[PDB]
Amino acid sequence: NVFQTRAGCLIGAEYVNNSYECDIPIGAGICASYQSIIAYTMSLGAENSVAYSNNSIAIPTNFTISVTTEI
Amino acid sequence: QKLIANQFNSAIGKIQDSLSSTPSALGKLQDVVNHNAQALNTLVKQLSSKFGAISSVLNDIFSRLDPPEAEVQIDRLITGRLQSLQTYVTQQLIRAAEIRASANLAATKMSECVLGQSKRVDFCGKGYHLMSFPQSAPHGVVFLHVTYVPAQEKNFTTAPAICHDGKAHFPREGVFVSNGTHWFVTQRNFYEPQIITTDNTFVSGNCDVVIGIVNNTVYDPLQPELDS
Amino acid sequence: LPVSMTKTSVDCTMYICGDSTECSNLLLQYGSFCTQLKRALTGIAVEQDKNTQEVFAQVKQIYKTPPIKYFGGFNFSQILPDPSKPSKRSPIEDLLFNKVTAQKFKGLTVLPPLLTDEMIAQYTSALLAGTITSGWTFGAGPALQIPFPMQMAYRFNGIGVTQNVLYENQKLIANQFNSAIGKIQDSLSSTPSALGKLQDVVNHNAQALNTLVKQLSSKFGAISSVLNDIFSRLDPPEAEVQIDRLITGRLQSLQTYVTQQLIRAAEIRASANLAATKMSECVLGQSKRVDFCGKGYHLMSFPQSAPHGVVFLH
Ligand SMILES: *[C@@H]1O[C@H](CO)[C@@H](O[C@@H]2O[C@H](CO)[C@@H](O)[C@H](O)[C@H]2NC(C)=O)[C@H](O)[C@H]1NC(C)=O
Ligand SMILES: *[C@@H]1O[C@H](CO)[C@@H](O[C@@H]2O[C@H](CO)[C@@H](O)[C@H](O)[C@H]2NC(C)=O)[C@H](O)[C@H]1NC(C)=O
Ligand SMILES: *[C@@H]1O[C@H](CO)[C@@H](O[C@@H]2O[C@H](CO)[C@@H](O)[C@H](O)[C@H]2NC(C)=O)[C@H](O)[C@H]1NC(C)=O
Ligand SMILES: *[C@@H]1O[C@H](CO)[C@@H](O[C@@H]2O[C@H](CO)[C@@H](O)[C@H](O)[C@H]2NC(C)=O)[C@H](O)[C@H]1NC(C)=O
Ligand SMILES: *[C@@H]1O[C@H](CO)[C@@H](O)[C@H](O)[C@H]1NC(C)=O
Repeated sequence: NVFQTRAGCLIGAEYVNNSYECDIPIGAGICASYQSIIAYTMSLGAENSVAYSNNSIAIPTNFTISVTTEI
Repeated sequence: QKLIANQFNSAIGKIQDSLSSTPSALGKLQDVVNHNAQALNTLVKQLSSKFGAISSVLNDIFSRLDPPEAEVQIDRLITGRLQSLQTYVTQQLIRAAEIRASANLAATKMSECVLGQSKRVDFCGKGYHLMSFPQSAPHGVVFLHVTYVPAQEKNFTTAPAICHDGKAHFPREGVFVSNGTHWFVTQRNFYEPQIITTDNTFVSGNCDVVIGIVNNTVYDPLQPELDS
Repeated sequence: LPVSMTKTSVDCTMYICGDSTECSNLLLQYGSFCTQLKRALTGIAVEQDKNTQEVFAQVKQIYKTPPIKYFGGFNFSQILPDPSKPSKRSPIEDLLFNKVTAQKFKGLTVLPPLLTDEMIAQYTSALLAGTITSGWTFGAGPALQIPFPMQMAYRFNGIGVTQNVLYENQKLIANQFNSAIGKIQDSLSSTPSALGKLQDVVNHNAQALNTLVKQLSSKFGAISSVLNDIFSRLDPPEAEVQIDRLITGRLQSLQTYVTQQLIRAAEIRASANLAATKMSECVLGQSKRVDFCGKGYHLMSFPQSAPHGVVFLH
């Protein structure tokens, strides 16, 4: 239950090979979350590959009216 | 129109629900009050510090000692409390500067996104901006941005220009697409295929300079009229 | 454009006192300054990470470039990531890192940033792939692929020039763009003052810290600058007066440092807001504002990471 990070030494949490969104920022790309208490490397986002080619295009066929809030 | 109105009503209902349900949405306004209250409380707490003297009570120092060293003790107390007040004033000045910058940004947003339509990306909401509405809030303003978002995309095969009778045709306002057999010209942000004619296309040079040009015919509207 | 400054931290009693212990006992009666300093420095440290997140984390998808890097004669090898190097960085990014550059822990420390350099590089690569393979549509909804010459035709139509101008002169424009990229690389390599701002930020922080650690060696009007010598020399009734003067002087210096740090953090936050606006408007779309995204009629732009900052290629 002892982990060594660039920030320092962590006691009480176990490292997990999985990745999730950062909840409690620890540092050097390491975050902590509760589910026992686990520590992991935060995930940047969902990976996506676009189908680019020399002569192909994509055109929308529908729309959505969205409302957002800004404080 | 009817579908747009229904979507707008559903969106505003969802906004009301989200505001009613999420407690952390209004953290920005809460933080100003929280910072000010804690700063003022810390200023109050500073009053009960000895600042290196024997006692933290002024009149106690007056009564329990003669003027000679009581003067030194009071000098120390006054210097400490004046320094604390100066620190608080500096903190208030910095916070006021930051708040003024935020207020200028809010004024610009009100003048641009509300009183008109802005073409700046992401300045007035995520997506293509349509309009916005202002609302008041304790020491703040809340903007509701109504915006347009494309969806349900479809793949197509495209060509830059059309070679016809040794002439190169380019779209005037749209783009050339094809489902696999026939070719159409459609607007950029919405699928609306149309028969390619000489009114929505313009001619420039021959078809031996552009790369990727394809072969197809271009219908002429005046040809049937002259035929009869 | 600089984005974030170095996250710093201080230990109150270690600096204000020395290795002695009853010095801390005297310190306990001077007030609760340590809470103020810890709170302010924690606020600055979290503001740095907030600035970085605002500047870079603008897309929720990590796009990837197609394996075949052919875009109708356009050459993007100079900005795209290089798999050969272990760090997975563009040559321009490597040059930027190489062009930008003791350990006396007397209470002073340096908290590492939350986002490592690799994650920032990955964000930049995702942004480059999105703006290359899908134009600007990825910044306002789902990503829609478009051939690159067609996208350049749309941009020329946006700047008020017909599409045939591009479509008749594709090779010449591609050659000009490649030559311009090469000249940019050479100019960045051969100019010492090109990267002045980030180096100035680093120098400011380091010099302020060194000045703080140097001010500890002043007597401040006391008989000696060594607290343990004073305690081992005088009767505590007047050693108290001596050490009171010393503690007040050191506290005043530390307060001055905190104020300077706050002002610099505010300025850096303003610069980070400007950089975020530039990234939002010049990269994810085309802007008609004059001189905002380069001199002349703006066509496009590309982001690159740098130590505590960003570099835009317009
Ligand atoms: C465009 O999308 C909208 C919704 O995003 C579609 O409207 C829905 O259509 C389905 C099927 O007819 C209905 O069951 C829903 O009730 C509709 N939604 C609403 C809010 O009325 C619309 O049909 C789509 N347009 C096209 C041409 O596919
Ligand atoms: C591509 O679009 C064209 C134009 O709509 C299609 O041709 C017509 O399709 C309609 C709908 O099935 C038919 O009623 C017409 O008789 C077709 N006209 C001709 C001249 O064939 C064409 O089928 C579409 N191609 C594909 C693969 O969907
Ligand atoms: C489009 O049509 C033109 C003319 O119908 C084609 O040009 C001819 O191509 C053949 C085959 O290579 C040559 O033998 C002729 O000399 C060409 N004539 C002219 C006037 O250029 C052209 O190849 C067609 N393009 C496609 C893609 O089918
Ligand atoms: C794109 O540009 C790069 C350099 O800007 C080209 O890479 C050069 O390739 C030649 C021949 O293969 C080498 O002699 C050079 O040393 C390379 N330069 C560098 C910096 O490595 C590349 O060939 C160009 N074309 C493509 C398709 O990538
Ligand atoms: C078609 O795409 C391939 C790679 O996807 C490319 O090598 C080729 O040049 C393209 N065709 C044309 C005419 O550009």
